[PDB]
Amino acid sequence: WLSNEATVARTAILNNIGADGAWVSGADSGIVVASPSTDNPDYFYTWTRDSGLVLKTLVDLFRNGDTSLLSTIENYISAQAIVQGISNPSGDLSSGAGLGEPKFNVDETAYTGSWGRPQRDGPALRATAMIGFGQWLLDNGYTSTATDIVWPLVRNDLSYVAQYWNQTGYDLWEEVNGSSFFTIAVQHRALVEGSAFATAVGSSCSWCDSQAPEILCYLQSFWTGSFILANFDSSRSGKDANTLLGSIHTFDPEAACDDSTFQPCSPRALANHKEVVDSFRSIYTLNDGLSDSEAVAVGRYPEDTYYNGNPWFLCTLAAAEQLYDALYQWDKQGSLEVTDVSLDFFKALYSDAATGTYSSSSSTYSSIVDAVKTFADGFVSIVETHAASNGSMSEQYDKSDGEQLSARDLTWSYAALLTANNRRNSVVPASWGETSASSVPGTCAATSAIGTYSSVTV
Ligand SMILES: *[C@@H]1O[C@H](CO)[C@@H](O[C@@H]2O[C@H](CO)[C@@H](O[C@@H]3O[C@H](CO[C@H]4O[C@H](CO)[C@@H](O)[C@H](O[C@H]5O[C@H](CO)[C@@H](O)[C@H](O)[C@@H]5O)[C@@H]4O)[C@@H](O)[C@H](O[C@H]4O[C@H](CO)[C@@H](O)[C@H](O)[C@@H]4O[C@H]4O[C@H](CO)[C@@H](O)[C@H](O)[C@@H]4O[C@H]4O[C@H](CO)[C@@H](O)[C@H](O)[C@@H]4O)[C@@H]3O)[C@H](O)[C@H]2NC(C)=O)[C@H](O)[C@H]1NC(C)=O
Ligand SMILES: *[C@@H]1O[C@H](CO)[C@@H](O[C@@H]2O[C@H](CO)[C@@H](O[C@@H]3O[C@H](CO)[C@@H](O)[C@H](O[C@H]4O[C@H](CO)[C@@H](O)[C@H](O)[C@@H]4O)[C@@H]3O)[C@H](O)[C@H]2NC(C)=O)[C@H](O)[C@H]1NC(C)=O
Ligand SMILES: *[C@H]1O[C@H](CO)[C@@H](O)[C@H](O)[C@@H]1O
Ligand SMILES: *[C@H]1O[C@H](CO)[C@@H](O)[C@H](O)[C@@H]1O
Ligand SMILES: *[C@H]1O[C@H](CO)[C@@H](O)[C@H](O)[C@@H]1O
Ligand SMILES: *[C@H]1O[C@H](CO)[C@@H](O)[C@H](O)[C@@H]1O
Ligand SMILES: *[C@H]1O[C@H](CO)[C@@H](O)[C@H](O)[C@@H]1O
Ligand SMILES: *[C@H]1O[C@H](CO)[C@@H](O)[C@H](O)[C@@H]1O
Ligand SMILES: *[C@H]1O[C@H](CO)[C@@H](O)[C@H](O)[C@@H]1O
Repeated sequence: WLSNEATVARTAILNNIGADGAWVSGADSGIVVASPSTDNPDYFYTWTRDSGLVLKTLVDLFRNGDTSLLSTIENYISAQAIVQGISNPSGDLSSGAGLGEPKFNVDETAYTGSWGRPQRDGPALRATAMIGFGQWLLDNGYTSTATDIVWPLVRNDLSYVAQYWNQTGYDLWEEVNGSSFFTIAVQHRALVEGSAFATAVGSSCSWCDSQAPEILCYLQSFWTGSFILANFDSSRSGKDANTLLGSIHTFDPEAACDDSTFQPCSPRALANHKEVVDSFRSIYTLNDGLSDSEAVAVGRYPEDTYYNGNPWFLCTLAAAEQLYDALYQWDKQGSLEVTDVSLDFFKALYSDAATGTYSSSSSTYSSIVDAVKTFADGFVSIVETHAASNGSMSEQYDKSDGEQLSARDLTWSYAALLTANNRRNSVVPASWGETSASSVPGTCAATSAIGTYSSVTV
């Protein structure tokens, strides 16, 4: 099913991208629409986050050999030159504040209604998407495109992150004003790979270099001692697919099981995995009768009331993806570790789990990775059960009966499927430099640095 579903996923995404995507007539060239739904709910807009996550996926597929995605990527780049310059209710380009705008109309005009703005993850995610393509351009002799177009676009977004990271905004769910794990994690990543891109184009990013370790320093605060807190400050539990998404979208296939960057196989992210997934076990009738060793439908956070509070396709896929990422890392390392922090995670899947280090050649490793693989597959199977017979995936599936609800054909659901399927196949993205960006400063500073903002014309 995964193979055929991935086929539908690629084409479905393109159907949601302007100008010629079949489901989104009216959308400009290179504009990713979140869903073709214009009513109940109205998702016929372009979000900087959704577009950036979708484009990262496309760039990764393109770089792995899917070369026909070229014009789609190029079109996105062109669109973003325009989008960055749209004065909007978050602000303008000159001050940088405009880059924090969550969403835009599909014809590249400001969305003027009230909204949970700014959302500071956007510029980080766009930079991350663009950098990947900048890397490819350099590798294939397109130096002028990488240096004159991609870099200046990236430079605006890196400047935004360095200047504004230490300010409150809304989370990825657009609901909680504060400071959010997912946002901080992806911002840290963006500054690190952004600095390396700057060097590669014969430039520099001094604001990237000074701010990255401070963002990482702050990121440590999200560890509660048993899971990763989603937001400061909230009276929710803080258990949130937010933190699964933070881990998988900052996964570096070169990384060890680093707690400081909450890598998928780190004891912190594994402990968090169990806490987040477990929060959905009792609250959905869809999960009735399943035991703690079995996968379940996963929503956003247990307190969610959006459409009554339901499982989400992308959140269930994130639970699978972190595990596939852990499997890849454990295999690359040639070992797996059970710690006091991660013991409960392991014990639920393998009853005889005990603290220690088990070699890939070893017997214990085999039993654990087998259980982990089956568990991860369990999440994908639930997704497969609730996708339409033609492969369509909405935003949500029903907490009681698994019927699809909210926005139909959610682009981000398709991207999540493609990434989850890839990691299951041991297909991993380019490294982002985590191996020399996991050192936490002794003392954290509430600070910023100033870059440069300049309008790009393509
Ligand atoms: C697998 O099979 C699936 C089943 O067939 C299939 O899903 C279907 O896909 C088609 C598209 O080919 C959808 O058709 C659209 O239906 C719109 C109205 O849908 C409502 O009513 C339906 C009938 O009762 C319901 O089924 C439907 O429920 C679904 O959606 C809910 C909300 O998201 C969701 O909660 C449900 O679970 C369920 O999924 C829903 O309630 C209809 O409005 C729309 O017409 C537009 O688009 C046509 C072309 O796509 C144009 O011909 C037409 O003129 C309309 O165009 C306007 O809107 C477009 C964007 O959507 C723009 O591009 C156009 O330019 C134009 O925009 C103007 O107008 C806008 C306001 O109207 C305005 O905002 C703009 O500014 C501009 O002025 C279309 O016919 C169908 O709904 C899907 N059915 C289901 C069950 O989901 C799926 O695609 C298949 N999957 C694969 C992988 O192949
Ligand atoms: C801008 O950057 C600064 C510097 O990084 C950053 O300051 C830090 O904020 C965090 C989060 O508020 C602080 O950590 C807190 O410390 C207080 C006081 O001791 C604790 O009560 C808090 O406990 C909560 O979180 C714990 C997990 O860390 C949970 O276990 C617990 O139950 C509570 O939920 C919390 O640890 C940190 O001390 C400061 N550091 C400094 C140097 O001030 C600031 O938040 C950033 N602001 C924005 C908007 O980005
Ligand atoms: C993460 O990165 C730091 C340096 O920033 C290393 O010292 C650490 O071992 C890990 O690779
Ligand atoms: C690892 O590196 C960071 C800076 O990247 C330092 O703050 C830390 O003290 C250690 O040298
Ligand atoms: C925040 O604080 C740091 C010092 O830790 C400065 O480098 C920066 O300019 C800002 O004032
Ligand atoms: C970000 O904020 C710091 C204060 O910590 C300033 O020094 C800096 O100029 C930038 O505005
Ligand atoms: C800042 O940089 C941009 C992108 O290169 C230019 O278009 C602008 O004129 C300014 O120099
Ligand atoms: C940079 O910003 C300017 C001013 O909004 C635009 O004219 C340009 O197209 C780019 O977006
Ligand atoms: C790119 O260059 C054009 C000039 O053609 C400017 O108008 C725009 O603001 C952007 O800097």
